[PDB]
Amino acid sequence: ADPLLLYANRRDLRLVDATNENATIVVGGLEDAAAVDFVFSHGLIYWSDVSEEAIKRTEFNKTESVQNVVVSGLLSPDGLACDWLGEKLYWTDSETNRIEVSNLDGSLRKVLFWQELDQPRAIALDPSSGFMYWTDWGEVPKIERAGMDGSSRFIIINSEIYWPNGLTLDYEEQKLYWADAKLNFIHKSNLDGTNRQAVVKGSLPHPFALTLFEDILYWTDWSTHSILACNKYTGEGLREIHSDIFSPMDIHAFSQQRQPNATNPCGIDNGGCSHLCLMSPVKPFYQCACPTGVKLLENGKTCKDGATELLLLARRTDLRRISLDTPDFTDIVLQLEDIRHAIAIDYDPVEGYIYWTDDEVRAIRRSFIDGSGSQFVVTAQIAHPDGIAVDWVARNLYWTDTGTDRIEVTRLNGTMRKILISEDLEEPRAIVLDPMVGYMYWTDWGEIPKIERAALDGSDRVVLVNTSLGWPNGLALDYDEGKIYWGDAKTDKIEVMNTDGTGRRVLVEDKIPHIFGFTLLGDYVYWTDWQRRSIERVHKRSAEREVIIDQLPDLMGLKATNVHRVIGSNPCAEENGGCSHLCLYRPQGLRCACPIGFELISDMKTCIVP
Amino acid sequence: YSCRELHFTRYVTDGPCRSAKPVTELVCSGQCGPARLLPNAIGRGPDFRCIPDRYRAQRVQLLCPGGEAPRARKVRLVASCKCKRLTRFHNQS
Ligand SMILES: *[C@@H]1O[C@H](CO[C@@H]2O[C@@H](C)[C@@H](O)[C@@H](O)[C@@H]2O)[C@@H](O[C@@H]2O[C@@H](C)[C@@H](O)[C@@H](O)[C@@H]2O)[C@H](O)[C@H]1NC(C)=O
Ligand SMILES: *[C@@H]1O[C@H](CO)[C@@H](O[C@@H]2O[C@H](CO)[C@@H](O)[C@H](O)[C@H]2NC(C)=O)[C@H](O)[C@H]1NC(C)=O
Ligand SMILES: *[C@@H]1O[C@H](CO)[C@@H](O)[C@H](O)[C@H]1NC(C)=O
Ligand SMILES: [Mg+2]
Ligand SMILES: [Mg+2]
Repeated sequence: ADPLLLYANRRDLRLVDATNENATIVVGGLEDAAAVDFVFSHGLIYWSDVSEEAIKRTEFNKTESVQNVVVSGLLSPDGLACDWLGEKLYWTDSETNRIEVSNLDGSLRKVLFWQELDQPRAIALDPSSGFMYWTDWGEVPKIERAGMDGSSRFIIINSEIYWPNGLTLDYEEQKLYWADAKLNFIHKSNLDGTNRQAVVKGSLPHPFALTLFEDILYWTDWSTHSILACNKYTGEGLREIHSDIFSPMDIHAFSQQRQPNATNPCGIDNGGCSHLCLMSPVKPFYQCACPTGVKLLENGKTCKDGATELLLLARRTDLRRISLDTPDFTDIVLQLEDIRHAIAIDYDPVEGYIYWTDDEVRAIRRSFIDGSGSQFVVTAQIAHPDGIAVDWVARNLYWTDTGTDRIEVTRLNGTMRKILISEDLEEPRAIVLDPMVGYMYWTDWGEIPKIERAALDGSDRVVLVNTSLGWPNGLALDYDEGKIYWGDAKTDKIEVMNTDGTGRRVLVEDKIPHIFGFTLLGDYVYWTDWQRRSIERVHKRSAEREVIIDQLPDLMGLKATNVHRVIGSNPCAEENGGCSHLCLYRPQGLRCACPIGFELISDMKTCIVP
Repeated sequence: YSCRELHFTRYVTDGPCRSAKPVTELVCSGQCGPARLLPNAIGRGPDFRCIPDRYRAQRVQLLCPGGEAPRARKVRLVASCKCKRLTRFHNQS
C-alpha cells in the first residue's frame, strides 16, 4: 500500500511493507544472499550469494519461480545493481578486485575495471545519464563514479570517509546519498560531489545498505538486526520500521516508480553493436563493447571473431584461459566438470580443441575453448601424463607418461595407439614437436637429465643436451628462428639454444625458483612458477618481464597459441600421406605405421590383421 | 593454542655413542589458525601451519663406550616457530 522494501537476509529474499509488519518471502533456501536489485519492467529479481559464489535471478510474477543460474566463477560478489534501460547487469567483487558487466542472461561478461580497487562494496546506476557509482572501504576509502561504458572514471569523494557501506540516488532531486558505518553519518551530494551537506549526523551503529523513496530514507543496520528509516531532507525521525532480522544485507525500494521509463539510445537495432550496447555519458550515449579479452574492430561497433592471441592454462582443479589482446589479462574460468588434477595442456587451432591430461582421472581429455564438448580421448593404460603435444599437421597426439616411462601416439580422437619410446627413459615429462622438420623433443628428470630428440616414429634418437641440466620441466620452440627454449627448476634458471646446437646462453637467472608451465609465442615466453604462484612473460630479444597474474594457487602448465591460424605442412597432410592409420613424418620421408595387433603390408602403407 | 615453542631436553646419539651433556630441542606445536573476519567484511584457501622458522646449531662432544676418546660433533636444531608455506619437493601427486 506504500513502499515495499525488498531485502536480502543471507538465507532468503524478503519483502516488507513500509506502512505497518508481515514480511512476505520472495525466494528461500539461499545460503548467503548478499546484494540484490531488480528489473521491475521485466519482473525479475537478481541477487548475489557469497557462499555459492554466484549471482541468480528469478521472475517474481511467476509462481513456483525456479531460479536461473546467471554467473559462476566469482569469488566474493559484495555488490550488485541492475540497468533497467540498456538491459545490463553490473556487479563488483571485493576479493578479485574487479567490476564486471553482462546482459541479463549472464552472457557477454566484460570486466570494466580492475585497477585501484581494494575492497569495493555497493554500486548504483543512473542509465538515463550513463553514470555508475560505487564505493570502496579498503586502503583508500573513496566513492567513485564512471560511465556505464567503462570510461570517464573519476574519484568523486575522498575526504572524511572511511566505511562507505551503503549508497543510492534520488532521481527526483538528482542527488547522491551514502552512509558511513565507522564515521557514523549519512551525507548527501550532487551527482559529482559538490555541496556535500549533512543529513543524519549521529546514531548509526553499523549500516550496510541504503535506499530511498519519496521523502523518506530506508537502510539496514548490522549491529541492530533491523531496518531503520528517517526523513530524506532533515535528520529528524530516526525510526525502527522492521526489527529482529536474521542478518539483513542489501535493500531497495520495490516499485516501478524507482526505475523511470526513459528512451534507449540503443533503440531496436542494439545501437548497431555486434555484442554489447552499454550506456554512456558521451554522445550518442551508448558505446559498443566486446566480452572480456576480445578487442573491438575499426567499426567501433563490430567485435572480433573471438580473441586472436590466447594463453590457455591448466591448474589442478580447473582450466583457465587468458586473452592476450587486452591488458586486463582476465583469467576466464573455463566451465568444465570433473577435473581432479590437471597437468599438461595443448591446443589445436584447426578444430579449436584443448587437449589436457590428469593423473587422478588417468585420462587425456579434450574440450573447446568455451568448455563444451568435453570428451575422453585416452581412458585406460595411463598413469602420469606430465606432457602432451599436438601434431596439428598429421592430426596426431603425443604424450609422455612417466608411470610407464614411455611415450605413445594416437590420432587426435584416441584411435591407433602406438608405443614409440619405451626404454632408456627416467621420469620424462615435457614434449614439443616440429612437424615441418620431423623431430620430436622432450625432457626427463635429474638422475640422468637430458633433452633428447628423435623423429616422429622413434628413430635416430639423438640426445641433444647433457650439460648443466637439473629439472628441465618445460620446453618450447620458436620455429621462425630455428631455436628452442627450455627451463630448469633445480638450477633456478632458464636458457635458450639453437636446433644446430650453436648458441646456449642463459636468458634470465635472477628469480626463477621453480618453473613447471612453459610455452612460447611470438617474441614472448610465458612461464608458470611454483613456490610463487605467479605467471610472467619475458621478451625474446630483450629481457623485460611483465607479471600477468600473481598469487594463483595450484598452478600447473600452459601453452600460448593463436586461434584459427596455423602454419606448417608436410606430405602427411595430403590424404594422410596414403597411410591407412599413422603417418609419422621424418626427414627421410614419411613412414606409415600400424598399431598393435596389426602389421605393415608389402606396400608399406596399409594395415591389416595377420 | 597459538604456535608456541615447546622445549624438552634430549640426548643426541650416533647409535652406540651418546653426547655427554644433553640439549634442549624445540618442537613447533600449537594451532596457527586462520585469521578471523575483517571488521566490516562479509561473512561466509592458504595453509599456514606452525613451521620451524630459524634454526640454531650447537657443538656437543660425543662419548662412546670404553676404549675410545670423546669424539666431537656439531648438530643443528630448531630455534623459532612461524607460520609459512611449503614448497620443496617437485612431483605430481
Ligand atoms: C507482478 O508483480 C507486481 C508486484 O508484485 C509484488 O511482488 C510479488 C512477489 C507479490 O508479493 C505481490 O503481492 C507484490 O505486490 C504486481 O504489481 C502490483 O499491481 C497492483 C495489483 C498493485 O497492487 C501494485 O501496487 C503492485 O505493484 C503485478 O500486478 C504482477 N503482475 C500481474 C499480472 O499480476
Ligand atoms: C576419428 O574417429 C572416427 C570414428 O570414430 C574415425 O574416422 C574414420 O574411421 C574409419 C574407421 O577406422 C576410417 O576408415 C576412416 O578413414 C576414418 N576417417 C578419416 C577421415 O580418416 C577415426 O578412427 C578417427 N579419425 C578420423 C580422422 O576420423
Ligand atoms: C652425455 O654424456 C656422455 C658421457 O657422460 C657424453 O659422452 C655425451 O656426449 C653426452 N651427451 C652429449 C649430447 O654430448
Ligand atoms: Mg544496488
Ligand atoms: Mg581486495
